[PDB]
Amino acid sequence: TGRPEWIWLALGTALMGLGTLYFLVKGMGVSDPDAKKFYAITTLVPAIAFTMYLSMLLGYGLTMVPFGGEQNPIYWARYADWLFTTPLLLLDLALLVDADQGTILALVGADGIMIGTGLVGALTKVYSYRFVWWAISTAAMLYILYVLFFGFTSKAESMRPEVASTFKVLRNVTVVLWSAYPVVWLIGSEGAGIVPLNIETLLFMVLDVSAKVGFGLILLRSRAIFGEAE
Amino acid sequence: TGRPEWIWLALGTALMGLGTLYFLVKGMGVSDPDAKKFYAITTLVPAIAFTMYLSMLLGYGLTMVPFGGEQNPIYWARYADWLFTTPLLLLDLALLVDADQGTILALVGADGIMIGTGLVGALTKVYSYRFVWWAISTAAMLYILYVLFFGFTSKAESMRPEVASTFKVLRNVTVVLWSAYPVVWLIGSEGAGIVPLNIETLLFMVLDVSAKVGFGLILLRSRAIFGEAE
Amino acid sequence: TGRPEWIWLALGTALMGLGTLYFLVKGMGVSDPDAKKFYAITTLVPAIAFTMYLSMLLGYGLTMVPFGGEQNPIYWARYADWLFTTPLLLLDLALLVDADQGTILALVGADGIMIGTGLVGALTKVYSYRFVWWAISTAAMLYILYVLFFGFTSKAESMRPEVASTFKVLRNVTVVLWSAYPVVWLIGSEGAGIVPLNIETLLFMVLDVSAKVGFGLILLRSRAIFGEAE
Ligand SMILES: CC(C)CCC[C@@H](C)CCC[C@@H](C)CCC[C@@H](C)CCO[C@@H](CO)COCC[C@@H](C)CCC[C@H](C)CCC[C@@H](C)CCCC(C)C
Ligand SMILES: CC(C)CCC[C@@H](C)CCC[C@@H](C)CCC[C@@H](C)CCO[C@@H](CO)COCC[C@@H](C)CCC[C@H](C)CCC[C@@H](C)CCCC(C)C
Ligand SMILES: CC(C)CCC[C@@H](C)CCC[C@@H](C)CCC[C@@H](C)CCO[C@@H](CO)COCC[C@@H](C)CCC[C@H](C)CCC[C@@H](C)CCCC(C)C
Ligand SMILES: CC(C)CCC[C@@H](C)CCC[C@H](C)CCC[C@@H](C)CCO[C@@H](CO)COCC[C@H](C)CCC[C@@H](C)CCC[C@@H](C)CCCC(C)C
Ligand SMILES: CC(C)CCC[C@@H](C)CCC[C@H](C)CCC[C@@H](C)CCO[C@@H](CO)COCC[C@H](C)CCC[C@@H](C)CCC[C@@H](C)CCCC(C)C
Ligand SMILES: CC(C)CCC[C@@H](C)CCC[C@H](C)CCC[C@@H](C)CCO[C@@H](CO)COCC[C@H](C)CCC[C@@H](C)CCC[C@@H](C)CCCC(C)C
Ligand SMILES: *C/C=C(C)/C=C/C=C(C)/C=C/C1=C(C)CCCC1(C)C
Ligand SMILES: *C/C=C(C)/C=C/C=C(C)/C=C/C1=C(C)CCCC1(C)C
Ligand SMILES: *C/C=C(C)/C=C/C=C(C)/C=C/C1=C(C)CCCC1(C)C
Repeated sequence: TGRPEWIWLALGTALMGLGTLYFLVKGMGVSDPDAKKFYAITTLVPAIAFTMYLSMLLGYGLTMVPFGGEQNPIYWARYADWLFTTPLLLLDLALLVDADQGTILALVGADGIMIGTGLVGALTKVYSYRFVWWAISTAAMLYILYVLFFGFTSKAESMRPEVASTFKVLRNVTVVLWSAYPVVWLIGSEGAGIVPLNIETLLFMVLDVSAKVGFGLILLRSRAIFGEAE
Repeated sequence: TGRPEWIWLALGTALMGLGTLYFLVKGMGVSDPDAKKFYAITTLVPAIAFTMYLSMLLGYGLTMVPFGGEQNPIYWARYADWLFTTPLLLLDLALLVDADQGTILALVGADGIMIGTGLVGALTKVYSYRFVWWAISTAAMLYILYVLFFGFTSKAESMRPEVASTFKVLRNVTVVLWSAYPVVWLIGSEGAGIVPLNIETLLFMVLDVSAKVGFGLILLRSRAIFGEAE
Repeated sequence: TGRPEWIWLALGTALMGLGTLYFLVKGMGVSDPDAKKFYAITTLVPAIAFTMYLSMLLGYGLTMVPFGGEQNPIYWARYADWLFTTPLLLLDLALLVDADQGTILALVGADGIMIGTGLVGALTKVYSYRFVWWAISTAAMLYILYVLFFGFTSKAESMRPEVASTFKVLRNVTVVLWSAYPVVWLIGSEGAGIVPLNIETLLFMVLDVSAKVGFGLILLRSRAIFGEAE
């Protein structure tokens, strides 16, 4: 309770934990192989986030980085979360549209570059260089957003309407929520330091629960996750 | 030789190295694609363990963690081993039964959570919180054990008898040996400290060689690893 | 500019960045799923290397390792690069020949052992033991080279001539360039220290740009990356 942001770390831990349990229960019983892949992906995402929220809450996932002459509290565990959960979210989208394997590779690899350069920026001790990593990471994010909108152009032919509809909704959820993360980091504790860590943590908690549990609720309620069967 | 547990680290290095060489030789010549996947998986497992045993033996894979007011010797290299070798062992089981891809994802991701939360527990400086990570990791292990027993329920129909027989044996080997690891950690150097590090290292060496080389000997001697062919 | 090797780190950053941009543009428009996988793999390789070259240039990817009684500058970011880019290069080769999945596993796992034991050697504080890790890593490299020459022996039957021709060329490029890396490390800053870090950095920059951008130019100009189509 000693860090003011504890309350949002606690709330994020609880909501990710409850979302995980909900999705775990919800997928109990499903047999359809296509649906099993979406439940597995979609349940792992908040499970991983639960563990990394808890590590921040307990202090394990926090480190001090000197930059600006100051000792700056940097929650590194966010990058260990996102390293796994953001490619998993992209895989859910990619599987929905039956993406080609080359496209999945491009997406997962650009996402790794996005998170790994964000982690390097988050831990860089020369203040000005932190924003160079932010820019490179943002370029990788823009590439991902580009592929999500313009990289499935051969798939439209042979896409079930309900898959098309659930994919468009989740793609729009993804583009809006993910695009807010570079802005929060830029103005927050890792970047310019104009928004305090307390509020930054709240913002990422709202984004994360929305991008993982809210995304997952929309996907897992959809018929698009089942193969078409008589 | 300065740490009493060196002898078990040396013995573990040698047995993993010899098991690797044996499996490498044994799979020389196999053409069958199914069998090649099992030899590859099963040979990599003790090869990786050989390197991490050697890193503990040479001291690289040891760190001191303050907790309990004391400086506690924690062999972190075990988690770098298990991060790769325990999903590989699960993949051998999963391939045997032709598991659905969603099930393999669930298994590999729960296993990553199990090892990563065990690593966080192993390095946590607040003593009481180490057991919170142990509990979460144990929950993930129990999920894996649950899936190995109740998650292949559509596969029984179309399973060759020899695959069914080798899978049941290896599944039983896996459930018994893996379940001992949380107990050893709980009573050993990472947990309550009731069993000294010397004996703990012996116990994990016996478990590891059994779970990797003993498992691999049973699998690789089986006809279940070959596709059925005239 | 304070470290004499900065100029090769700068040149390597620029050439990897320009190679990435070139391959990104070059693959704009390709529809063929086979070709998309090769463009994705082959574009990610210099993109990742660009980020790790930049991290060395900016100092983030450098650490000091005590060994020999001295504080030795070790660029660890090379291992974070190679951890991802060397399996990706192997995947390009493997996909060219339609390798069996067991063979791809063997290659990617031996490559992980090669890079992870090279990283352990690079950070080991007992000088003599650094060469033990070098030897183990070299054994893994020799295994990979062995598989590239003798592990596709069932694939020769059903291999298009242009795939066979591009694969032989890239395989020869790979064996020659990769084999130089253990020699550079052995005589350079990480090993015996007979070649200064400045020259070592130049050597790895020439190898890396050749093994990534030069390799990629040969592959991506080939018809072998397209499925055979009327
Ligand atoms: C899915 C859910 C039930 C998760 C609920 C949210 C939760 C994890 C975080 C909320 C913290 C909350 C209790 C706030 C008040 C603090 C308080 C207790 C007293 C203050 O008092 C103080 C004074 O400084 C702090 O106490 C010590 C530390 C604790 C407060 C933190 C404990 C860790 C957690 C509560 C989480 C435990 C994880 C488990 C789910 C493990 C089981 C795994 C498995 C079976 C799948
Ligand atoms: C597959 C096998 C042959 C492995 C055999 C077991 C072994 C790796 C560990 C046993 C240690 C043992 C010799 C005990 C006595 C110590 C002693 C030498 C003297 C004591 O004297 C002392 C005094 O404190 C310590 O010596 C210095 C360190 C060494 C003892 C340790 C050296 C490392 C290893 C012996 C392993 C080397 C790895 C290789 C396989 C590399 C090749 C890779 C490739 C070709 C695939
Ligand atoms: C693809 C290319 C355009 C890459 C070009 C090469 C380059 C990255 C490295 C060359 C350094 C060079 C300018 C040498 C002179 C130094 C100098 C400026 C003055 C010396 O003056 C000094 C005194 O000590 C140092 O300056 C401070 C640091 C900088 C010199 C380094 C800045 C980082 C880089 C220049 C790279 C930026 C990365 C971007 C591509 C981000 C955008 C991502 C996205 C849109 C895809
Ligand atoms: C968020 C992101 C930036 C992260 C992206 C990925 C990331 C984790 C990068 C990792 C690269 C690298 C380790 C960097 C080190 C930095 C540093 C300063 C020191 C680190 O930290 C230290 C300091 O004490 C220890 O590291 C050395 C040991 C290793 C970390 C573990 C060794 C592993 C092996 C030798 C075993 C072989 C593994 C394989 C077989 C894997 C293949 C799987 C297969 C079987 C299919
Ligand atoms: C046992 C477990 C807990 C481990 C589970 C996974 C694990 C390794 C978690 C890693 C997350 C994270 C790095 C945590 C950092 C903690 C910390 C305090 C600081 C670390 O350690 C430090 C301290 O000096 C350095 O880290 C920063 C640099 C990075 C480690 C490496 C950067 C990688 C990239 C920028 C390149 C892009 C990579 C991708 C392209 C990968 C995608 C593959 C593709 C091409 C298909
Ligand atoms: C170049 C090579 C040697 C590297 C090869 C791989 C490598 C990165 C090895 C990593 C092992 C290990 C982390 C070693 C730690 C060393 C040390 C001294 C301390 C480190 O560094 C520290 C010091 O502060 C922090 O580490 C602990 C936290 C973790 C690093 C991150 C935890 C991750 C999780 C708990 C979440 C679960 C992840 C999974 C779900 C992944 C599965 C994917 C799925 C969903 C499909
Ligand atoms: C589950 C959490 C999700 C969906 C997180 C998304 C994170 C991002 C899109 C992060 C992007 C970043 C940048 C583009 C620039 C650097 C800072 C980051 C890593 C916050
Ligand atoms: C090759 C080595 C094998 C099979 C290792 C298995 C390791 C485990 C099943 C570890 C489990 C753990 C817990 C469930 C709780 C926390 C402590 C661990 C990581 C030892
Ligand atoms: C893109 C960069 C490439 C192709 C790098 C290749 C790196 C190697 C083949 C590294 C090999 C090493 C050894 C065999 C011994 C230990 C030192 C290393 C890691 C340099």
